[PDB]
Amino acid sequence: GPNICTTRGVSSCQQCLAVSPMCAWCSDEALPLGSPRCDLKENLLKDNCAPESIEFPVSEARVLEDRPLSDKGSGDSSQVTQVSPQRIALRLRPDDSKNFSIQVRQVEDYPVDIYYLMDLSYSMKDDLWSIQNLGTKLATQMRKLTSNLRIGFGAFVDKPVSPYMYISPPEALENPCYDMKTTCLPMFGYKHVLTLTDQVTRFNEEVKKQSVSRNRDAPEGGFDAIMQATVCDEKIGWRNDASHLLVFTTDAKTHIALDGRLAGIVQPNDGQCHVGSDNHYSASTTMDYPSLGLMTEKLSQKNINLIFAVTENVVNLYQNYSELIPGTTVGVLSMDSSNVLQLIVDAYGKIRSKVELEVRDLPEELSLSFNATCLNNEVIPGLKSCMGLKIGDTVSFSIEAKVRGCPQEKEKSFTIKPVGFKDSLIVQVTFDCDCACQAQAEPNSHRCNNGNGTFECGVCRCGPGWLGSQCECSEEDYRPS
Amino acid sequence: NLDVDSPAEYSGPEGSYFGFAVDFFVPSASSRMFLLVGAPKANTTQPGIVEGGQVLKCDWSSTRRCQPIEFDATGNRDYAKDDPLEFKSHQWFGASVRSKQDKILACAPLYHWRTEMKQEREPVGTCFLQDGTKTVEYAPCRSQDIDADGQGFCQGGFSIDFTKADRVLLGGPGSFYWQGQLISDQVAEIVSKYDPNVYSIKYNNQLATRTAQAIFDDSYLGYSVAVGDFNGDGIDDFVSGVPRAARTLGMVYIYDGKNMSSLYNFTGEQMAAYFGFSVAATDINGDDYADVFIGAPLFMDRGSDGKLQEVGQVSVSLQRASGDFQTTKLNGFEVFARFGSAIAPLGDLDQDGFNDIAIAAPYGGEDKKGIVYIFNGRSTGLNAVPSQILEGQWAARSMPPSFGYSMKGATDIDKNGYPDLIVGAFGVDRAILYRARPVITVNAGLEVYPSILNQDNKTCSLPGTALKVSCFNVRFCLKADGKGVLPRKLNFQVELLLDKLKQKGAIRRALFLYSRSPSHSKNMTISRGGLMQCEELIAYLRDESEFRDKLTPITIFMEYRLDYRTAADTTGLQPILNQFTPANISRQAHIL
Repeated sequence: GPNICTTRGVSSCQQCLAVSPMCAWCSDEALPLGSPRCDLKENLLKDNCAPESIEFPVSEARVLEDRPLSDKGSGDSSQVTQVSPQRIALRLRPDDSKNFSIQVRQVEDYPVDIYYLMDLSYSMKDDLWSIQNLGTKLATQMRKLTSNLRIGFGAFVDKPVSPYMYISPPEALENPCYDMKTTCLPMFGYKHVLTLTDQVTRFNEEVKKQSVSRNRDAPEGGFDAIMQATVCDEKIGWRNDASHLLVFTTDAKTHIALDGRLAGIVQPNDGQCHVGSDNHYSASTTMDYPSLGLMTEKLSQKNINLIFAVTENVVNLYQNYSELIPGTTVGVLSMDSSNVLQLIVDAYGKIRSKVELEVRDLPEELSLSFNATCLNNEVIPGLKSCMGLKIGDTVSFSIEAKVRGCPQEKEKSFTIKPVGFKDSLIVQVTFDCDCACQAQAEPNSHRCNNGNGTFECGVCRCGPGWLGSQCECSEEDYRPS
Repeated sequence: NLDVDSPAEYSGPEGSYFGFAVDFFVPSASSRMFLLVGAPKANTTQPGIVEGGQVLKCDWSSTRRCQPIEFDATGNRDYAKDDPLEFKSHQWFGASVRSKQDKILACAPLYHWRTEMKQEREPVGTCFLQDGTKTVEYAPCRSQDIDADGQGFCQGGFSIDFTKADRVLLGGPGSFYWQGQLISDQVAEIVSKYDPNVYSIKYNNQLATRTAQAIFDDSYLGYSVAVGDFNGDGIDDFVSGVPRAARTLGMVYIYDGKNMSSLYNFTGEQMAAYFGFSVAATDINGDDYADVFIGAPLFMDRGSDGKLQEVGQVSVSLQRASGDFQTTKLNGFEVFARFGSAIAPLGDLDQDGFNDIAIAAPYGGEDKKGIVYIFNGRSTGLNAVPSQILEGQWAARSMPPSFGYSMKGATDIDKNGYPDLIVGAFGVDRAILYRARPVITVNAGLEVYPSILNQDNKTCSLPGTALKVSCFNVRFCLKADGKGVLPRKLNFQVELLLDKLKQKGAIRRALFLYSRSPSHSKNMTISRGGLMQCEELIAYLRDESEFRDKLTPITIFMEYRLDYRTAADTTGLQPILNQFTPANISRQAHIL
């Protein structure tokens, strides 16, 4: 028949299978000379070909870990499961495609980690006063949602260098508030204070002994603190199995990368942890501010949800910044931080009201398409996200993996993961672009004439110079007429 | 496509940021030409000054030795008994270097001074101007408007440039609560009014931007500067980048060069992209109108998937007679490479008739050692496909090499007629000079006397026997030319073979007469600019008993190769063939 596989003279199985996914190959020598060895699967059975001889590999997806979704987050940490199936293996042919489904559930009562990162410029003295007992109030409110709350604290002002820092008289270095006849701490870049702990009373104990500082310019060095609180896992104390909330409170504009050049800092931010045993960000005066791209990368790697709790005068600015950083939300902070608790509680609700998927280590030969079955049994095509959810909701995505060619490496596993969650689905892709019969072909086979060609999968494959179906002659010396 | 890759490397003291700022020095008093390299952190011999920085003058010929040029040799001045008037330590002298003819301008953006009214440390910034045997200090921002709200934190000299009319342009991004400021003074006034005993000098013909409303604070006007005429009056106008303006969207201001009146504004598209980090004004498409280039090193692009990634972007705006601008954008090629960090007009690199521009990605490339992209101008604008890639060679000691962080071109140091390029690698304290190779344009001719070969024609005689065989003549010609310094005559190796399309090891139809071969090789010497030099060879077809194929037409293929080794000049710089001209030519002939 005029099938696609018959449109060209494929050399052997190695090429017959690569023509199209429904092409098939017959290896029997009894195959009549008038029947092409490459054709549709059913055709080879209409002709004389042993079913066991027909190779015709097919694509499949196998589930390897298929633990059920958990009900509530409390209990054994190793048992809580939010994504199923956890591992699947894909075998597929060149330019082939397969479909598999992934279910995502936001389990209730999940452990939560809150790191409170606070701006301590002079305008935040009243804010610091108002939150002196936020630990107990925060513990009381979060009790309705999670039973394993942990909280921590940290502070930032700006890079302690000119022109940001006061250096004019000698005494201003020790008390930058001298000219207004009052005392305050010397400026500091970033300062880790309290490691994430479930002793909420320690949050009250530690925040009462903090003091504000004073810088010259309006923009703050917050992004340095955001970077450091992310990549310093050991000191901050992030739990691998928990929801990570990074609360960032400020009432002023923010410095951005390449601003440090004015201060003589030209070294790009490396994204490493530089918080020493004194809990101060040592590289503050040496490394430039991080860029939004690096911050986003590090947040994604560590599964951190960043919340901007900023005052009215900068809410629009931080909303625009959040547009560029997936997994972040903005809230309006009062001029004295009196509403920070409700802001945090609302932000936590919004964060777990949305499911978004991300992929890592995807081979360049593969492409993915997503169909989202958000909420009830209705599908929104072409979306890898679903919104309007509530804690406990279960969402299902349907994914199609598409090939491009046939890579030399036959295993290029990759990962599919919801944003902000540790649980992930690992795809063990195996490119099946090969023929098993090739390994047992006779080299320099006398099956062909004079050993001129290898007997590849039931058909001659001539060596250099030789031609012909039986590899009879070294030259043609042949006329169709 | 013509920069050489056997360059000259200059090394400075370790940790000096040698190569942070680079420029050429072309004094009119002598034929010698030198490089200028800034080392803002270099320790100096100034009494009691630590890491004051210095500028080094490196010669190209001879041993290629770098030596400092003494702008200043004194410590901090005293306002009164043991109370310093200045703080030169860590002043970053040489962070910006610009020269024009025999004038050298270098600035120290981080120079702090103790105001005359109070004991203070305000980074006003200072510059030094050397015009031959005489040196004068120039600190426009060291005025009596001393405060953060005035221009005490001006950091004057953060960026600088020279206009055609011997007028300086200086930008201080810290004036007026970091709104920024542009200050322009005539070089004549700067020199003639200098007085070492006056600390706040007033220049009569100064042009400076004034303070604005508080909404504009922290805009950093003057972060980068450039000059070019944008209203058609012969006077260079001022172009400055404002990376933090418009809620950090970035902005670029153009000010009239005669009265500092505003002309145009450019605005960025993405927040925090630092649109305006670098700016350049050069004519890229053969018009009298200069074109504006703006860099956005941190611009985040959206890949095939919806995920954003930081690649950088450069905005190209072609000036039009009506005052409008036609804008197109180039995106970076690698993530976190900061494409667009530095932009350096190259002049007409290959003498194509259109100026060329270089764009740097100091953190891209393998091992993140830095990459520089060369783009060629066209009548329709800039060619969006880079014609060459320059890669950093030195690995990091303790800091990214930053190869390409600073660049400068548009000057022909070896007088071969093609402008060269200097690239800074302050991360490893090195600067490298790339020389432009002469470009040779070649036109190749190839034809066969009979278009169609009839086999019954037997005019030619088989040499060495009485046989008569059908024959034909193939004539090939070679003409070469190129601007700049080139040898008068060039050697080309011409390779001829026929029946090329069917050369699968099978039978060959045609054959050369005298050599009895299907191929021919001739070493041909051609003189630049001469008429088409030609040679002719006689080839014939084999008898009918040899081959059957009467369908596939006979094909003639020609390939020529330039002998670069001989054509190299006395300094070892080899020419190069034009990129677009094909390296081969072929013609078809039928058999009947």
